[PDB]
Amino acid sequence: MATRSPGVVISDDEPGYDLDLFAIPNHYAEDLERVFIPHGLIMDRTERLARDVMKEMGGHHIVALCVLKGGYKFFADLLDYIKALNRNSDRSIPMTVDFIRLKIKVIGGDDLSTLTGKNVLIVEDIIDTGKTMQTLLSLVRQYNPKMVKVASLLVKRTPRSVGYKPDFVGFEIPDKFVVGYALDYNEYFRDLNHVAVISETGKAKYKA
Amino acid sequence: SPGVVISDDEPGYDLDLFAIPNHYAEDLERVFIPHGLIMDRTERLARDVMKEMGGHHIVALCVLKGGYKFFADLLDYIKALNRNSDRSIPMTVDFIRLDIKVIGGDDLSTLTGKNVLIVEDIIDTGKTMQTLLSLVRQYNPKMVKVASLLVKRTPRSVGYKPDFVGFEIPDKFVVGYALDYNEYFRDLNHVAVISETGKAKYKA
Amino acid sequence: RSPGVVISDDEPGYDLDLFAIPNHYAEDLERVFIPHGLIMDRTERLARDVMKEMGGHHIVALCVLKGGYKFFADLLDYIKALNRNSDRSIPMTVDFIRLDLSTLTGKNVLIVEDIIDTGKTMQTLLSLVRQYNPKMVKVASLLVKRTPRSVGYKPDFVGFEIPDKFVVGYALDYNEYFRDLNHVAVISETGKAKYKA
Amino acid sequence: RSPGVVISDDEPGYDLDLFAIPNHYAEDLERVFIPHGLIMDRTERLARDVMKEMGGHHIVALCVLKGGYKFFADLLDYIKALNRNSDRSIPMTVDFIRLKSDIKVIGGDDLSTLTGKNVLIVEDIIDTGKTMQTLLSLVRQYNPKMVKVASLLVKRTPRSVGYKPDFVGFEIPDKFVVGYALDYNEYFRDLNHVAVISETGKAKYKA
Ligand SMILES: Nc1nc2c(ncn2[C@@H]2CN(C(=O)CCP(=O)(O)O)C[C@H]2OC[C@H](O)P(=O)(O)O)c(=O)[nH]1
Ligand SMILES: Nc1nc2c(ncn2[C@@H]2CN(C(=O)CCP(=O)(O)O)C[C@H]2OC[C@H](O)P(=O)(O)O)c(=O)[nH]1
Ligand SMILES: Nc1nc2c(ncn2[C@@H]2CN(C(=O)CCP(=O)(O)O)C[C@H]2OC[C@H](O)P(=O)(O)O)c(=O)[nH]1
Ligand SMILES: Nc1nc2c(ncn2[C@@H]2CN(C(=O)CCP(=O)(O)O)C[C@H]2OC[C@H](O)P(=O)(O)O)c(=O)[nH]1
Ligand SMILES: [Mg+2]
Ligand SMILES: [Mg+2]
Ligand SMILES: [Mg+2]
Ligand SMILES: [Mg+2]
Ligand SMILES: [Mg+2]
Ligand SMILES: [Mg+2]
Ligand SMILES: [Mg+2]
Ligand SMILES: [Mg+2]
Repeated sequence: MATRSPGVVISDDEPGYDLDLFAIPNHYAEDLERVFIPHGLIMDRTERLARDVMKEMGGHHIVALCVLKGGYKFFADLLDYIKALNRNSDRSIPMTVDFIRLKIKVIGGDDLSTLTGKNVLIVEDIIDTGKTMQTLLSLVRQYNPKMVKVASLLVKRTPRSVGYKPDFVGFEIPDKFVVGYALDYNEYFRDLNHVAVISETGKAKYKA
Repeated sequence: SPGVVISDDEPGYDLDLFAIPNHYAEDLERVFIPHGLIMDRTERLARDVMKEMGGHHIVALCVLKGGYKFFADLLDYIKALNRNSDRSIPMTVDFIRLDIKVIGGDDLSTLTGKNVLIVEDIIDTGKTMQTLLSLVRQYNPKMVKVASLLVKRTPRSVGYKPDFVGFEIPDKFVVGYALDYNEYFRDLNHVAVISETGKAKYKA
Repeated sequence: RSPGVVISDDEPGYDLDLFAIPNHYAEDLERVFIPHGLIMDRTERLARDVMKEMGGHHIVALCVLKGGYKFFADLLDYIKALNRNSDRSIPMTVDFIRLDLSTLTGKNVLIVEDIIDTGKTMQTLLSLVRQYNPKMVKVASLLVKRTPRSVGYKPDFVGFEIPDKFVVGYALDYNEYFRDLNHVAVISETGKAKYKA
Repeated sequence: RSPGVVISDDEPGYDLDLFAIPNHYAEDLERVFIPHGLIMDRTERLARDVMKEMGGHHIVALCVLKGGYKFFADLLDYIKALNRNSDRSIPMTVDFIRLKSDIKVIGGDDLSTLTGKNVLIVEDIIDTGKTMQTLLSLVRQYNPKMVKVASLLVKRTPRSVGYKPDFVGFEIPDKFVVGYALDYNEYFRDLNHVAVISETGKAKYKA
């Protein structure tokens, strides 16, 4: 089946789910408004992305690059599904991993010369304006990878977007601020499996 | 009304967004309830069940065949609670096929004095569970409760509602997650709607 | 053929305190014998062996209740995972039997059991199934005991070959208890007396 | 007080042919040493131990990259499962650091963020224990409320300076192991089991 896709499209008027339908951390009981993307649905979509990734990139050594901090959950789960494929199939390919954090200035990570001649998969939590990815791609290409692709859990529909589109997309979401599944608000809500929308009292509670 | 409400106009998801068995590729129309969503809802139901029933030995009764997946997953989440909490209760299990006649379980004297949890895939008219409940009460359980993954909004309902509900769904035929169409589609993780060519292929 | 993961007669098992155990069985178990996760790892490999050997024709998976139900559910979950992530897939239907089967005729029948001890139950079961004209019959058993009481029957797929010891857990019961336990374990003296029939 | 699951010096591990293994590592591994699922079962219990000791106050969970990233993700998943199914839970924030040779810390938030917090350092393996002593000495300059260390693996080795972590998955022989994000020259991180490398594998992937 097809490997390029705009992702699961979540509409502008998506109501999400009452928190009382799900198991939610107690300490965030009053801080969230709605569950927006259930953890399980993220897992289902990520399973299919892993297959799409192996189809496009499985022909040569893959370097999977995790963009910290918010990419870490998507990265771990995506790679677990890729590993499941590679131990149950006829063919497989080695995969190495690295981690970078952005200040854009690139923090941590291996020497980027280790990307040379490899199939590089950049893994991100969200594309909003896309400026971060564009600057990051422009960097990585200078090391002459055999290919560079971007997997992003979330892509926002926003008038501030520039036209950048990643190669693999989990969900295309409206222009709302979401948290959970490692996406934070002032470092909070990373310890939440679902993607959710913050309540005004949660926004006020954890404001810097 | 107390479960996850899926509306009549729910469009579901394109098959191409998910991992789908090849042999059902032409036979399904849409994914209706993704497997992971069933899991998330089932996690919360497990907790609801322990809260109401965990005071006394539980006998969990799986209604075959369609009940088997929900049953195994619900009980896994209940086990996960019980091995990570301060207190828990023994649970024993039995399996039946469907006085209403009950095929293949233990003597129903095993229910006497127990907290009995009946586990179904779906409630539609509600007659099956009404009839099964009428029989079960005669064995004097301590309590009897029903958990159903799905409940249909149907005008043919006799007004029976279960105690625990995963999803309230439209009056549409669904398959997947052990729900079949002529024994097919049980080997599918998601709840889905069958395509026209799918109906024709597997028609009995 | 694979004989399964061989568990030695002297296998010490694991201290219960190193694992998550349901509180209601804390005094009733002696040791963890096969951790639940190891069961999953082995079952994942068996699912692949099953699909390589049987995946050419429609499969009917037949669960032997009650004890086979956890192994059955997990094994079929791993086979479904294979079937939705490969080019090669085959329809599977399911049925249950407790110790009509028109569900079996002309299909590749996979019988799923918790444990083979003497093998007499399985030989009797196999004799019945053959009468429904299946295309193929194979048997997957989570556990096979090493025992001189055996009549020589060996399943096609085996998870673990274990000593002649009474085990519980992962749907293996003692007077219907311990089915609600993820690990395979050995029962304590307290447990044997408490749940004795 | 638990020394962890003790894996003895003579334990033979498991035939590779009994598990699902990526084919690109088929000749490169000798035996499966600790099956992925056993790691999961042990990690579940650790998460409960951690919540019992640390759950009274906001936890900052510190991942020591790269090798600790799998243990870290899984351990936090089990802690999240406790927190969404209990009445009692506490927030957790996270941070990631890399250590580079003594050692300096790379990446990370300002260590001031650790002041007054319950700090949980998550590591893949303790061998001599010098790395953890170093990281602890740094962390302790910022006066955390408490600091604890969870390590998946601890080696039995004469070279130990005597440091013992607070939570331990497995106590293993002095053998070089790979898998579950532990590497040999960056390979084998993409393997779910912990395994011992073959002589072939050592020669194939040698720097
Ligand atoms: N929790 C949340 N975070 C969001 C959201 N939209 C954007 N963002 C991002 C906020 N960001 C960060 O906090 C970066 C550091 P972190 O990964 O958490 O350690 C980056 C924003 O992501 C988009 C890219 O910057 P760009 O595409 O270049 O515009 C959102 O709806 N929820
Ligand atoms: N796959 C599907 N099955 C459905 C559907 N609605 C009803 N049913 C059920 C058809 N049924 C069976 O096939 C029973 C045997 P099985 O569980 O498959 O081994 C029973 C129906 O469930 C509802 C009860 O009968 P009742 O509440 O008394 O009306 C549906 O939308 N999809
Ligand atoms: N919990 C345990 N059960 C065991 C054990 N060894 C045998 N058995 C079996 C006892 N059995 C049952 O309880 C059958 C009913 P159930 O599946 O629990 O609904 C059958 C025994 O399995 C072996 C076959 O009989 P056979 O190969 O013909 O000798 C054991 O070490 N632990
Ligand atoms: N794959 C493996 N790695 C090992 C093993 N014993 C040690 N080590 C470690 C080698 N190390 C690294 O490769 C650090 C970089 P990374 O986390 O992989 O990005 C550090 C060693 O861990 C122990 C500490 O150094 P210390 O307690 O201070 O002696 C082993 O049996 N297998
Ligand atoms: Mg990001
Ligand atoms: Mg952020
Ligand atoms: Mg039913
Ligand atoms: Mg049916
Ligand atoms: Mg049996
Ligand atoms: Mg029995
Ligand atoms: Mg380390
Ligand atoms: Mg290393």
